[PDB]
Amino acid sequence: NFPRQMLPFSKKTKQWRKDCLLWANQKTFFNYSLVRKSVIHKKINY
Amino acid sequence: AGKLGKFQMLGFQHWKGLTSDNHLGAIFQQAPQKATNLMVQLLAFYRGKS
Amino acid sequence: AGKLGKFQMLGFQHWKGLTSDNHLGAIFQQAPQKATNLMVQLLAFYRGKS
Amino acid sequence: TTIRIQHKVAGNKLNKKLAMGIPMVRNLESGKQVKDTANMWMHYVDWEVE
Amino acid sequence: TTIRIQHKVAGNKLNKKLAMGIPMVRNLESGKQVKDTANMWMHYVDWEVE
Amino acid sequence: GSAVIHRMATLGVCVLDPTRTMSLIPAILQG
Amino acid sequence: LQFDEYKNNAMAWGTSNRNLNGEYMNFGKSGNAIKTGAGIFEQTEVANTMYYNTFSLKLLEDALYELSASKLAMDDRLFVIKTGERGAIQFHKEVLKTVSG
Amino acid sequence: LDTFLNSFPTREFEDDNEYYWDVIGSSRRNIPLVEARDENGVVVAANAANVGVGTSPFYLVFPEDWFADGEVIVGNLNQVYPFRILGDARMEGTNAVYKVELMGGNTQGVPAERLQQGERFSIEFAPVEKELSRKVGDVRFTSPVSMRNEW
Amino acid sequence: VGVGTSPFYLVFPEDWFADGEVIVGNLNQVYPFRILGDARMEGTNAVYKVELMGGNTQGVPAERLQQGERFSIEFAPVEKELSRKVGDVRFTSPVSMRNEW
Amino acid sequence: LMGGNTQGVPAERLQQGERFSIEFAPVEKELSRKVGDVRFTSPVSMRNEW
Amino acid sequence: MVISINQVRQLYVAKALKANTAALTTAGDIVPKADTAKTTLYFQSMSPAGIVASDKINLKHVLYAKATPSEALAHKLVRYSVTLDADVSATPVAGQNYILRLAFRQYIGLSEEDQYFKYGEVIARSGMTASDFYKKMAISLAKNLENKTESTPLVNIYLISAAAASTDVPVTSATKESDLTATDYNQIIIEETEQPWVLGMMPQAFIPFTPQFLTITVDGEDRLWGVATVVTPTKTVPDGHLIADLEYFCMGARGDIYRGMGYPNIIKTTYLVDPGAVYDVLDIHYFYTGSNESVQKSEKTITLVAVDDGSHTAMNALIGAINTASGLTIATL
Amino acid sequence: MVISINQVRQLYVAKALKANTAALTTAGDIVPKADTAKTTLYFQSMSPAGIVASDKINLKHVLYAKATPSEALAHKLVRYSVTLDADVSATPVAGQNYILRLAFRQYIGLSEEDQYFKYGEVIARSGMTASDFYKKMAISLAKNLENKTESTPLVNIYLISAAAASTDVPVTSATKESDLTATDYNQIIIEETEQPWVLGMMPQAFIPFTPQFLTITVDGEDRLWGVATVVTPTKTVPDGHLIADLEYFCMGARGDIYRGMGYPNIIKTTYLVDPGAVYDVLDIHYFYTGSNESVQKSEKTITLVAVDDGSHTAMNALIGAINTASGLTIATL
Amino acid sequence: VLSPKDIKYIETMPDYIGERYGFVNQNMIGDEITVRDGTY
Repeated sequence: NFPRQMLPFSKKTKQWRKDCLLWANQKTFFNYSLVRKSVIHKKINY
Repeated sequence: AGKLGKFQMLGFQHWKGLTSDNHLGAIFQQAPQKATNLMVQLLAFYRGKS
Repeated sequence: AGKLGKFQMLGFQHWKGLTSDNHLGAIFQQAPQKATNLMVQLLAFYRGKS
Repeated sequence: TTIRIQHKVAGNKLNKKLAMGIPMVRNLESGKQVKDTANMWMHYVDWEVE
Repeated sequence: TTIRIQHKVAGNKLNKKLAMGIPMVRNLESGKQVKDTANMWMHYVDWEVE
Repeated sequence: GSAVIHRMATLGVCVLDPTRTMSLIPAILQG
Repeated sequence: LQFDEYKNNAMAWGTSNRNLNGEYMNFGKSGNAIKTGAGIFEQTEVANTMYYNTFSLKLLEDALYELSASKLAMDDRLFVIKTGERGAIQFHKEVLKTVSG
Repeated sequence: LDTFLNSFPTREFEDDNEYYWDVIGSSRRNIPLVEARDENGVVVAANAANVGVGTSPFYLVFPEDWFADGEVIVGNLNQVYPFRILGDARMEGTNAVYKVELMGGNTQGVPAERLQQGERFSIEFAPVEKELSRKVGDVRFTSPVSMRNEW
Repeated sequence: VGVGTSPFYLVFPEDWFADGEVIVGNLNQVYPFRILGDARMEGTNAVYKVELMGGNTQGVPAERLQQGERFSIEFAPVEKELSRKVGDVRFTSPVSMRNEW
Repeated sequence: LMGGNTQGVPAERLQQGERFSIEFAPVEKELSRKVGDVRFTSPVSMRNEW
Repeated sequence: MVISINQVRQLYVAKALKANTAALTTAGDIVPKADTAKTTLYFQSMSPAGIVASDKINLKHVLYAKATPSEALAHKLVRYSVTLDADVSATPVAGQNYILRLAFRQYIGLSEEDQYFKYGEVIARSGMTASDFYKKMAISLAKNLENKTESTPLVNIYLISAAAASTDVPVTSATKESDLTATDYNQIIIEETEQPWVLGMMPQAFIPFTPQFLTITVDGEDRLWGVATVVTPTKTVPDGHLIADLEYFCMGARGDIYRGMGYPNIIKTTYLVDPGAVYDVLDIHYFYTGSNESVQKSEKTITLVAVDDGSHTAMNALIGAINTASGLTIATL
Repeated sequence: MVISINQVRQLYVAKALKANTAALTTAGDIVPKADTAKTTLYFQSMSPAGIVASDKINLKHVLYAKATPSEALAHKLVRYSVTLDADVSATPVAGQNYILRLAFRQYIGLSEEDQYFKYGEVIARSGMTASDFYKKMAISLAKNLENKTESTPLVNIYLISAAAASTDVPVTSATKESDLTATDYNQIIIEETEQPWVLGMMPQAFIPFTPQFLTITVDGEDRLWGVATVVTPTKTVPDGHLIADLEYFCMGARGDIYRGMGYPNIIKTTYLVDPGAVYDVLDIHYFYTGSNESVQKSEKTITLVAVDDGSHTAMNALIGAINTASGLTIATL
Repeated sequence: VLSPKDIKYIETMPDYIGERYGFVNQNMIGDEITVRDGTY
């Protein structure tokens, strides 16, 4: 769950900015992009 | 008297005259106040992470 | 594993592995939501001011 | 012809707050309960004796 | 030495908010339990898998 | 695999006061 | 389309399978109970539902008045009957029976 | 069923928990009678004689404590047979037994058919004498309910 | 037959119903039949293991399970947790007409 | 019994009250299957009056 | 079930009567203790968490003391017998529509301005008799009323065979006229039901009714076709849902006024009244008068319940133990 | 309490056996139903609000079905024999402080780091024998570990006379020195005790302990004083509370996941097991696999609890109702 | 922007080691993984 970005700037606090980074570390390594290939496919070509 | 659906919890209740604290507690208008800043952490010397 | 005060009715609880909704209700973390905009008046033609 | 009324309340009901598990109603003159957001208990005793 | 771990959860726990009757805690690595204020359930699972 | 398309959805319809809905159903559609 | 018809029959023509003790009666493939709620036509049929064998304006008028004598003001007594196609010709030939008398 | 289903609006919820709301009813009550007794405790039958003749006191057993001291209550026939309640409710388990007497100048009393099980009783007022009187009457409160639904 | 939300069987001459669909008889919505498992094909017929859904603790009458009663698909419910695949999708085919010069 | 132990565990170390803790979950190198699970907790509360 | 009080009211369940303070061991025990001078009465009871005492009744300051049996608290379910009117026609006239309107008075609320109506309709045939009319009327009534998708059971319908004249033949929505095979029916009994109940949240209340009729044209004249009189009640509502409601209120004068409200963070009161048993209730009422200037009385009461099986064996022993200790003259039920 | 499941668990209380779907009349009965073709097994149980069936077990997909007695679900309360090490000193020495430390290891938490340390101490004097020591130490521990001020019951301590050698004379904080009148005391037994239990909020748990001794100077070298051997248990906590906390959990699979959260608005699910009775438990653990390429199995299990009267009468009659109907060999216990 | 506490995170690092960072697989059909040299 990505935190809500539809907030006033006073509710974009120290923990809200930290919660956006703990999401990118933890969840996303997804590599689901429509126009670009997968990381094991490019690495073979390298 | 009766129910609006299969799942209706409460019935209409009534009383007369002198209202006491159980008269106000049994109609669900009396609740304990959560002490928010009061918090007990259990005292121990923690030897995890060592 | 016992009581620290007299009114420690709660005990420390624990489980392993797959957690259902039922494990989330036995630890008192699931409650029915209240649809606050939903409010009904039971339909009648009141004649108390008549 | 002459009439009379009386109603006795306890002592601690001076600033007795209602915690509103179910929303506190106030019986109107027309015979219809209305939702009231007033938190004190004496707001509902002073209406009913009127 | 080769090690391995695994947790299985139900599919409905994707956005499962916790109506915290008791406060939901995370086990620290030190052995302590720390009170948390987050309300989604998979924030607490993914703490304990690591 | 087999090529199966799965789809799933949740729903629900709330009737608040069913005293405000009246129905006359023919007797051959009951019991 | 035929999953749209699943959500159109579950919203409207669905039923509930719970007890008065809160227990469910049917269990799925994985042991858990198949939870269902009542649709439109099983929630609106808990009140004001009458089962007739022959339609008559002696029955509909005296059931719509007593619903409106205790619950509705005199200006606000408009009832829009929703029916099928042949239920319109059963309402046509029955008012015509009432009018011809 | 899209023309039928979309004729109704929609509503958005936060999650797949079962949801409840407030249900508000009404207030104006009248208490049904359970039985009526003469002054010696014998219950009045349906074929009994007139009860409370010559403004003699008799009892009036209700399933709740609703009416108070010195209040005038009326049967199914309001204002024709008014009963004046002579004291507080004496509890009989959960029942409430008021020793009542008539308040209309009625010399022949109330018939036995107007004192049976299932007769509605409302409150009228609480009159006193113009000098040296003491307190009569009381006040009453009510409460609402709630209803749930599922997914 | 469905006296305690007990299984029974319904034999149809075509394989038209699915793994977990709730079907209804000539009386819709009063007797909901949840199919348990796929159909065992007895030649050209197909038998569906079937239990009752909508809270039936009395079971259907035997008059409502005779030959000739048409059945219709409603929907396919599951539970909230650990559910598996149910339901299917049906199709149709066109026939041709002809003329000459 | 891991560790290459061949002669077995003494029977006086398998008695009632012997405490067992979680070390780790070793798996084979080729074609391993899933092991291990994940363990949770929940706290308590206390009370006072006047 | 919230009740009204003069002032405070305390209830003690009497599950077993002992004779000594040291014998109070089982939860539900009670010993009525007093002096030898008979100036103070109190009730030592065994709670599920130890032995408790009652309030100390001064035996000069007692007002009344009466014990109510179990059959006095049984709600008699009212019945209505619907017959054809003899002055209109004893035989149903052909072609006329016989519509009955059941008029309920307290549908979901606490008041009569919340009403509800359920109908039943029969057109008669040329060879329809009186007994065949009540067969098709009560099937048409039970098809509307007692469906399985309804919210609450409102009324029960029963026919009466004229030869038996004492046995109710019940009709449900599943009942067919093939099963109703008697040829002599004379009345249709409509009888109200027992509404649902959970302790403390839903009281034991009832929805009364009256069967009303519409008009038919028998000889060109608009007459209502039947008469509906109220016969004597035949069934009783047992006492258990009222006393388990009554203990739930008077376990808040002793213990917690907050029942369940902040749900994991509560004191849970354990009740010793089973709702599946009828009870004999004794309410001893008394007061306190102060020393010099506090002559205003504090009118309180103590309630005692005791289960009977048939003859009242447990409460008449409890009245006998209160009498032989305190010295009152409470009447034995 | 909260338990772990192999992807579901559902419990059915077997209070009575009826063997047919028409005799299910009162609450809590069971009927194990199966057809003549041994392929489908299900349990029709009469709930407090209607007949409810079970998940249809496919008998070619069962895994294990073993039934457990109630003597295997009783946590035995361990004992510790505190004595003087006779190699150190046969009689107590007249100068040293004889202090015994009890090391509790799970006092209010679950972890071994939430500890508690309680003590008892005797100053031994001239001519004080061992039996006058054990009389003077069991009071010095009962003032500490069995006092009326303590939050929880920690241990139950006892004394044993050498002439009796099997029965215990229990010592409490109120026990005086003249109550323990024996010149032949030889040990002090410290036993675990039953902690409190609340249905669903506080599970059944136990606080373990180890008696550890403090050093005294004998000759000129500081030696240990005592020895503590684990005596075999004699008192066992029954099966009433582990099954009530198991039913309260497993009713939420077939029912409401919340139990009382939000208290104007709860669904009172009535619980059938008695916490004052001992229960036998039978688990039928099975799965589901479809006739397709989805060959992964979905494990399920069904727990049947029934009352034990000492000879396992209700469970062995329940097993015989399952074995003849379904054709599995559940072993009679 | 790095607190003195955050410098002590850099300054308390064990030593050195030195394209196998670490592998994720989403949409795994199966549990059977084979590795002892370092690739799965």
